[PDB]
Amino acid sequence: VHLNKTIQEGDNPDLTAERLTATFDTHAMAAQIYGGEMRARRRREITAKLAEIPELHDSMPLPYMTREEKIMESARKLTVLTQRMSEIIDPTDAGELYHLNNEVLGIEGNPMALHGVMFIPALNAQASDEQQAKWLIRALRREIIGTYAQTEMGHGTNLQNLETTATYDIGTQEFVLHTPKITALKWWPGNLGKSSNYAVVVAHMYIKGKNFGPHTFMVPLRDEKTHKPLPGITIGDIGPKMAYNIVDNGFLGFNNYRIPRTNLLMRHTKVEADGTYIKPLTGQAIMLSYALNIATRYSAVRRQGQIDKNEPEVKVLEYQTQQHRLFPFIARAYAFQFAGAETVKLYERVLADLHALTSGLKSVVTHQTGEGIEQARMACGGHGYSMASYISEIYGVAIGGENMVMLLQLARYLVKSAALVKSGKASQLGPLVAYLGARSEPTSLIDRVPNGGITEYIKTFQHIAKRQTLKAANKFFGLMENGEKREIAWNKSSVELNRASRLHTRLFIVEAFARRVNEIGDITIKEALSDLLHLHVNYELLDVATYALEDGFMSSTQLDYVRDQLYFYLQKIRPNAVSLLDSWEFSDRELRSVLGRRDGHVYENLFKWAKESPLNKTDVLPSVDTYLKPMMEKA
Amino acid sequence: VHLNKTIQEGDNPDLTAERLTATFDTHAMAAQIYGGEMRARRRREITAKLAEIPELHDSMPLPYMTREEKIMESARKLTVLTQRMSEIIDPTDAGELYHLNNEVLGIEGNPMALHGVMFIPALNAQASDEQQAKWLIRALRREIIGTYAQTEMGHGTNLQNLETTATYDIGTQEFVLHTPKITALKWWPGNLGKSSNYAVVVAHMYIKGKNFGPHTFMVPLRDEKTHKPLPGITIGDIGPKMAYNIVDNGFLGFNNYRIPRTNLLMRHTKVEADGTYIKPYMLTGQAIMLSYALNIATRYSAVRRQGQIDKNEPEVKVLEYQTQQHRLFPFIARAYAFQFAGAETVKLYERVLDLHALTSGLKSVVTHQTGEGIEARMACGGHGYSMASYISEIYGVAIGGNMVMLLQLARYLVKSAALVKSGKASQLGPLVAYLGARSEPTSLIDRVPNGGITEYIKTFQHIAKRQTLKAANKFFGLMENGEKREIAWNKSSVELNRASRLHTRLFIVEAFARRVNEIGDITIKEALSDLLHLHVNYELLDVATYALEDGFMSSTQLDYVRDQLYFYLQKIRPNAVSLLDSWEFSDRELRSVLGRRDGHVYENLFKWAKESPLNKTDVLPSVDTYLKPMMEKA
Repeated sequence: VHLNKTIQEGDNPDLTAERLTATFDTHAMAAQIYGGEMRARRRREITAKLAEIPELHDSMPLPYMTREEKIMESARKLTVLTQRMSEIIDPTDAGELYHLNNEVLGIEGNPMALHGVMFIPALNAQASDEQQAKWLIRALRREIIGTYAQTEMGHGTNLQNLETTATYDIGTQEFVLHTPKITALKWWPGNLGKSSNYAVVVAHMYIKGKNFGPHTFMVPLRDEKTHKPLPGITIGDIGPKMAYNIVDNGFLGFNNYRIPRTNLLMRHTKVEADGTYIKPLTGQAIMLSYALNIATRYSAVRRQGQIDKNEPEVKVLEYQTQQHRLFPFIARAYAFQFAGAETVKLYERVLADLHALTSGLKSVVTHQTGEGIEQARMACGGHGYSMASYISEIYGVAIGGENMVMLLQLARYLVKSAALVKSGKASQLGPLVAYLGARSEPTSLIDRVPNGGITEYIKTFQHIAKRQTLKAANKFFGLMENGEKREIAWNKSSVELNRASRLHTRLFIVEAFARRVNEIGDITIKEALSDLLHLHVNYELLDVATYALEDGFMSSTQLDYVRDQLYFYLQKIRPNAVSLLDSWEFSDRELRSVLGRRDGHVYENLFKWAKESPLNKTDVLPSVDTYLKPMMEKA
Repeated sequence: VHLNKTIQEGDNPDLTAERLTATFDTHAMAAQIYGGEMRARRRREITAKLAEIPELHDSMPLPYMTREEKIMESARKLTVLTQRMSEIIDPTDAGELYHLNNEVLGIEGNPMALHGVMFIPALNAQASDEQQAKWLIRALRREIIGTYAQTEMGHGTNLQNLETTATYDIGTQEFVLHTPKITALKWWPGNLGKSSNYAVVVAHMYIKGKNFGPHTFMVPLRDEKTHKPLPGITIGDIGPKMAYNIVDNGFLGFNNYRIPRTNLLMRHTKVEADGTYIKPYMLTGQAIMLSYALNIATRYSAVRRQGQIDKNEPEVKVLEYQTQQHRLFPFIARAYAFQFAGAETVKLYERVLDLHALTSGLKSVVTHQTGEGIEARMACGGHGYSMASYISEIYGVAIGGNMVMLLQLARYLVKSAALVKSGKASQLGPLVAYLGARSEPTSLIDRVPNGGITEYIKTFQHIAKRQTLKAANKFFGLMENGEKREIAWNKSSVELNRASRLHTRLFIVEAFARRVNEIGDITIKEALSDLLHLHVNYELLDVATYALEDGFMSSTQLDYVRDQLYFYLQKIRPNAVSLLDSWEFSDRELRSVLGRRDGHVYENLFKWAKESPLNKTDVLPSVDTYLKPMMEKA
């Protein structure tokens, strides 16, 4: 074999040529990406097993199908999965199931997408043991289909402004659920419109006329035998969407709908019969990597334009302009995967610092993932506009809460941390925010000090994130000191405050990437990721250059160094670029892209894909027989 | 009644309140946008007339329809259009037909989209008068449906690398068209797959074994009676796309397909029976898509209330948030700037009778900034992801309209930088003359009493010049150290593109300032002057790195610019809804539930959902056939 384990005899020699330059073993890089040699190998075994089970394959290319056909197909495969699941995976292993669903069900949704993501997690977290024995077991056995119903037509963000009520009826020991207005409809819960017969529903709890705030309730929605809506239930699909259309997102209204007292999920809150109240990230990286596999493979097989005018047309991968719009996002995909690994690691270490950072992570990773997937679509040229590239759907699913409240939630925490610093309490800062109390050197030491690592870049990101954090907080503080109301001072500062939250979040991502590289023992893997890391810190630093230049922390000369390093590591990454994406080991059945075919035979299969698409069932479209040709004949 | 002419009784009072603060007349602003009182009024008259002709309305919401249903519906409206067109518009007026097509056919395409855009102009440019009498009249009368087929599966840009051949058979006085390999297939011409029966085809012409380069041919594709592909023609649809799916983009291959000698379009080149060879806008379109999306998002922000600022007051319109204004109002400014930039380009178009390089940069820059601005979708929150916003379709269509255009400007700017370095600065064309000027030591923004927008222009000129000369000197320096020319260029190409983008953005700023200086109507001039001030501060902050790098701008001056940006956001707010209303898009054109003119979003979003196709029955076939059985069995 070769270091690149994806090469096969007969592949497109232009794509194979890009694979032969690998300096590392892609099986070993796969183990790095997925957290161990066994986790990576199990993916390959699962994929190989599915190749023997054609009943689990797409019956035709998904872009050919109407929405109605996609949902039927998704339900078809889902029932086969529940039946054969054990022959392929350990069904207790999240990760094996995540991979299995990606191969079989894809990214556009399925009727039980929310059942596992939110319904069962809510039952674990909020239902009592006695309640779990009754509902969680049925959910795990797939006897019922559930979702989580929180957001409302008129309110997405703040649980405190929801309108759905659950009023405790002491006489009958029941909760009466009610949707008082149109804007109070539950609206957007996935798989709520048509598929689910149960939901965990969030509603404001009233007892004796006092509002106890949002609580969660197990709610039957449809009859278990006929699947029709139960009396007092208004339920349905909210209509087609920009992507993710196999999920039947729904609306839900209650007309004084009664459920037992014990349908209140009571692990942590109790309401007695008398009414007494007692209160004692990886997905984004995979999507980005889907898109970059497609665009970078296609860039290896697509020849267009000349560099040297006496030499043949070059692969578009040859152009600095193409490398610049692809390779920095390969870096981000690895960077996101490694940051996700650390947040899980940090969450375990917990027995606020982390709920704040996570809010920023979701916002920044989703935005930066969307930016990169779009660059990948554009890197594909005219062909990228086809559903044969599949990137437009990859983009739409990846981009689909609201990001401004996630960033301003981190902003509140950074402002509280800036207040500690100003008042002499820097020693009280948490570890993820301690850099806010540290002292800066006069300038950045990039290209001024021998290092051979990254720490001068990390210290430079720490400086600009601290500077923007303190500047924005002092803007907020200053306006209040001049008499502005608190909340207006916050609003008048909010754009500057979000900039700080993003720089802090980006700083974390760089540090987790650097941390991972240092821990790696395999020298060929560590050098490959170190090249990626050096591209990342130079691209990201050039991206936020204004903050570095504003106070003279960086000079024009140092910024010119950063640009030269950027262009240098583009060239350094190139021989490894296809192999870095092959290491994620996505089969064609998972990737679902003609342009990103594993073997690089794009044109021949693009022609088949076109010839077999629905408008070519007949040579004369009905639009031509009914209209158009009558129109021409008449003239 | 009111300065804002879009207000009607019964509208959502939350939206009406935003229109009542208008400081200018939206009809007069409309005239500014579309180039005159008559042109704007005709738009409204065409709209009112179309309101009385239901045969020209969408039979149901377009997002409800499968692809096949969209094409049928568009074909229906198309036949009705050919009949009644003259009672609505002047068919000779490009503008009136453009507005008419947007109202009736929309943005997702139609079966004859390229018939007028490419087919007829190609005949105008290339077919002889004898040929025009036989083909151009038939096309104008719509007896045939045509397109223009140039790009190939393996080649989009360079005409010189096409593979399709047209071989002159002297014995038969015929050209033989041939597609030698899969990559030579014509691929992407709109309406080529199913609708057209003719196309003007680009091919390399071979006579007695010499290649004379690319030429154009009239080519029958389908029998005019049966419509079936003629012998030797492989033709069909290339498949579904991310958007624009009413257009049937096609592939086309030739298997030794013979066409007469006189099917070669011979206005300027002739090939005799002997074989003897005898040799001699989209900017407005992007601004409209950008305005579509901004109309929807800013309307939605006036009716969407969410969260509190002052905690003793009700939930505020999200339009209240600095964050929401910041992601909307700079893109209102860009839409006007793009429209004024297009208007100037045509003025320069019609002044030669330079330009071709600048146009290449504009197409690239405007298209990218428009996609950025449309992705308005995020400002709509969760609801913006539904097709009831319609913004995802506005995005996908706009974005299908870049590196090859920018490097074409790059070549022009490096050539201009070479003039500066070699002592020929006085020979620079006027659009590039600033490259040979001298800079003041620093920016004079906030440093001169008044000064105003010209101090911003002088700053944009400095950063565009600095980056142009720097990127050219990187290119020149690499050659002076021995690099081959084409490798030195590639190693410089990202820096060169940065230069082309700054130059193009400088042009847009200047055409905007030009328009504002020219306006006499004081309320219209002051409104657009506020937008222009928003524009230049937002755009300057966006490229601040270049301004700070040589110390041309100071940190203190950059804090001045930030204060101006936040000041003009708040200053623009009372006019924001009216500035977008001034584009005067009807609901029938706009096609957005969230951006309804009346602002009654929630009631109409609920109806829109309840009437969508998955709600025809309470229990989906996926639940009867599968879902149920799987659950019962468990």
